[PDB]
Amino acid sequence: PPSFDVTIAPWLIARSRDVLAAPEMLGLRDVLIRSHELSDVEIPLPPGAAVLWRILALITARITGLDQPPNKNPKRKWQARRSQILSKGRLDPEAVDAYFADYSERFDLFHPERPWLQDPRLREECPKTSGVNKLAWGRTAGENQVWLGGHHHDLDPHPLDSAEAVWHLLATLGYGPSGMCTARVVRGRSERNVTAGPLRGTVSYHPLGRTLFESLILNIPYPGTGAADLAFWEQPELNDPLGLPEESAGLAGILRLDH
RNA sequence: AUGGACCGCCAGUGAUAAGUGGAAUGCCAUGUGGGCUGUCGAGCCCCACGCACGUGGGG
Repeated sequence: PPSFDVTIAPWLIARSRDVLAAPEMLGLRDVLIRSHELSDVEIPLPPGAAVLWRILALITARITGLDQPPNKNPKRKWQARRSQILSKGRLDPEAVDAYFADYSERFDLFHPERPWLQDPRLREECPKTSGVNKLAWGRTAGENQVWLGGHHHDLDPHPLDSAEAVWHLLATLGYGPSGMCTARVVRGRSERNVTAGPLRGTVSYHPLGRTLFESLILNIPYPGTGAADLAFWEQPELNDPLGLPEESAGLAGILRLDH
């Protein structure tokens, strides 16, 4: 069976502190563990990186951010723990595996159920596949002309590398076109219309440092005190199309990652 | 065979109609161009003649 894991499979290009020659691609778990070692991890698509730094800020960061500044001058104490871990200069791998451990079997995007940032049921109710060309950026869609980025005629399209596929999926989850995508029925409801992505047409500002760990630490908005939150992949069960997108005072609702 | 290769910004259009630059006005007043002065022997060749002093013909 096909399987890919963000934690173990290599997709994230990584640059080391030394030499600055031959960046190697690594998984998400490895980057997390070897963070002080690497200066940065890079994605060729700025949309892909714009959502990427958002999700990476919810993993390493969440564990370090703690999701809980109650009493004690909240802002002051989070900045105190912040100074404490910033002083350590690194994250203990055992707390990473523990986080990964909670949902270790839930990451491999190609999951039959619970695929990464995806809806698995979707396959059954949509008659026409959008196609890779409609998903991937710089790639021509059905109505798009054949002039740029290699010519894709939408007949025998060359498949995206799985690592490549991951970058695109993440971008479309951030930036995404609005109106007239392919309709899927849900108990009688068919509406090809689609609204735009949450950050669409914007510049995301991520502070950097000398090493990875620094940036990841300095990348988390301070979560105000509020309801405990979780991510789309931290959701216990699927949302369903109908109904209200519930609010989320937690930072996962402030990383625009609740839904 | 280079964020490249292939690749039109493009189809249309009066700036028009009207109009004295016009009225007046001396560049005026003065001045030698002067002295000197007669127009009176190489020249390259051919030929003819010669009293070899020199004559003439032709180019």
